[PDB]
Amino acid sequence: FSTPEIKKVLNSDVAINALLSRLKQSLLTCEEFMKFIRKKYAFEEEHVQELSKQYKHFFNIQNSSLKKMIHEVLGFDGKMAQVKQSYITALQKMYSEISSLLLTMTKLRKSVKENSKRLEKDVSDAIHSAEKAQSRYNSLCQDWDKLRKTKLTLRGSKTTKEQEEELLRKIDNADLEYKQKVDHSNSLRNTFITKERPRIVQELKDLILEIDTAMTIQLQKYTIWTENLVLNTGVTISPLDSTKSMKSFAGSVSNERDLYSFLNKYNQLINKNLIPVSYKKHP
Amino acid sequence: DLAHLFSTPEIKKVLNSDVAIALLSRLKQSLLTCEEFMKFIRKKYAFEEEHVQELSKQYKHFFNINSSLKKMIHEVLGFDGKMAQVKQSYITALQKMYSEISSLLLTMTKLRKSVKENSKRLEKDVSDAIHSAEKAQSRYNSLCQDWDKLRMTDTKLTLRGSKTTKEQEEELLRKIDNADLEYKQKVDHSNSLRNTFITKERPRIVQELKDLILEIDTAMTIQLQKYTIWTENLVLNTGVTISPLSTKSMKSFAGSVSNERDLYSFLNKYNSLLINKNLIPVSYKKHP
Ligand SMILES: O=P(O)(O)O[C@H]1[C@H](OP(=O)(O)O)[C@@H](OP(=O)(O)O)[C@H](OP(=O)(O)O)[C@@H](OP(=O)(O)O)[C@H]1OP(=O)(O)O
Ligand SMILES: O=P(O)(O)O[C@H]1[C@H](OP(=O)(O)O)[C@@H](OP(=O)(O)O)[C@H](OP(=O)(O)O)[C@@H](OP(=O)(O)O)[C@H]1OP(=O)(O)O
Repeated sequence: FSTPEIKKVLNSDVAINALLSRLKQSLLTCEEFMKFIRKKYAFEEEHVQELSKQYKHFFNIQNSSLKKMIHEVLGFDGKMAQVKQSYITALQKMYSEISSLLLTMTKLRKSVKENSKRLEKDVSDAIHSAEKAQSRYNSLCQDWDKLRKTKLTLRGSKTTKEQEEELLRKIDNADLEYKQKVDHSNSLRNTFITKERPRIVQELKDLILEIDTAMTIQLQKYTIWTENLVLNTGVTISPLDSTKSMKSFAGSVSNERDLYSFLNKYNQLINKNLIPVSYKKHP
Repeated sequence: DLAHLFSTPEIKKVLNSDVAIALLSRLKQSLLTCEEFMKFIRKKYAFEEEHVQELSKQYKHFFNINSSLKKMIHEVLGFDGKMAQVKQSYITALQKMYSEISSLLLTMTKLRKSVKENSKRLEKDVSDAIHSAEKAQSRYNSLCQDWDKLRMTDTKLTLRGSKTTKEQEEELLRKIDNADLEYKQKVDHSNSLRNTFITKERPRIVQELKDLILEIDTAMTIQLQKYTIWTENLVLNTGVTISPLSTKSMKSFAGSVSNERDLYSFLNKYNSLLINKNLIPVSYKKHP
């Protein structure tokens, strides 16, 4: 946390590009997680839908124990589905949230990067202009230096004198623009290095940490949602109140009693021919 | 208490008319219960199969790869994988159950067919005997009618030899005696067959049908319980999958993340170093 090393590296040039790249990576993690969650909640939603639909067929009709018990365990199926529905709802909510996040953060990063590029460019090209002017100045001065040696004469005439004077004026002007452009460039540069740069990298750091922490929280949420789902279905099938368990329903059937019911019911008939033949004569 | 089927209404019900042999229908109903259940669990393991497939396929389809997060997400997706595995096991169990119930249904159907046909056949035999008796009766009564109509005639007719009323009388008397013996015989035959059917065979048939019904239904109930334990196993196993009996749980992964530390690593890692040629400052130095 703000070590001499970290503070040392944060002061260099590559920093501003580096943590931009980092932030980009973070954005990518976000988008990735979005996609995953979407696919997940999609097919899970599918699962729920069929789960809920399918059990409502079969034995849905309203007189026997077994059929009833089956009806009930299919009911359990339904309950499970409702739980999972709650879960997918949670997932959807999450997705929307992290989407909004990603949007905001991408936009923000774009802005910061633009600003950075602009400022840095301004400084750099200012320096460029300065060093150009420098080159000019040094060139003219180099010629004037070339003036002053294995040479002949020359007292010269009005022409050479005029050339000298003119060149001196030229060098004077070039010198002034040189100096002022240098001071300008250095001013801008130092203003950038001392104030703007650390502010930008500060902002980018803050952003990265923000989005990272948010997403990690989101991951933890996904986790607790999942284990919530699993646990609750787990306690849905086996509520710890045994009378509500699935095995509880499946346990109580008694077919013999239902058969006795069938027959004893049939008691409360049918001739079917097979009436015997009687023998009697008539003399 | 057992011997509920040994009660008065029950015994008189089964010992009653063909209404007993109701049991065929009931066995049919149980068979339809079987088939319906099959249909259901078929649909079930179908869409569960779909779910599992998509689970595994989708889980494996993303990261596959350096910060903490990437790792952690990779892990929780791994957990998704484990879940897919256990649910696959569950599906396998379901399919097995399907096969078993199917075989059961087959057996029971074949048996029902056989028994029913047998019953029908024996009943038919009885009915045929009765019919024969009725025929003999008709013949006898007819010939008696002929006699009683004949003795209203006062004269001789020529046929075999020739004449007469008296001889015709005696002849017809002989005929009717024969027809009468036939009658009595076939009556006794009929009634004997009937009694033997009612007292011996029919009970055995009823017994068999009842036994079959209880067999299939009990079997299907234990099957239901099997399905229940299968589901319990599934959910319990996914449960213990995502939270093992450890430091390698899901909450453990999701909980433990670097963020600040590995960012410090990321920065301190940059330490030769790229310095910008565009931002080299410029100095002003004059010239003599
Ligand atoms: O077209 P490319 O050669 O593949 O380069 C692009 C481009 O970067 P440059 O402008 O420096 O060439 C994008 O910049 P923009 O068009 O959006 O202004 C930049 O996007 P970011 O500035 O938002 O980072 C993107 O990077 P990324 O793929 O992380 O989005 C990067 O692609 P490369 O990193 O593969 O070079
Ligand atoms: O009890 P099952 O062994 O399954 O046989 C029944 C029975 O036929 P049988 O009396 O010849 O044994 C039905 O007859 P009823 O009880 O209605 O008098 C008949 O119904 P239909 O006479 O109306 O055709 C039905 O046939 P289906 O399933 O087409 O309705 C047929 O079942 P099977 O064709 O499977 O033998």
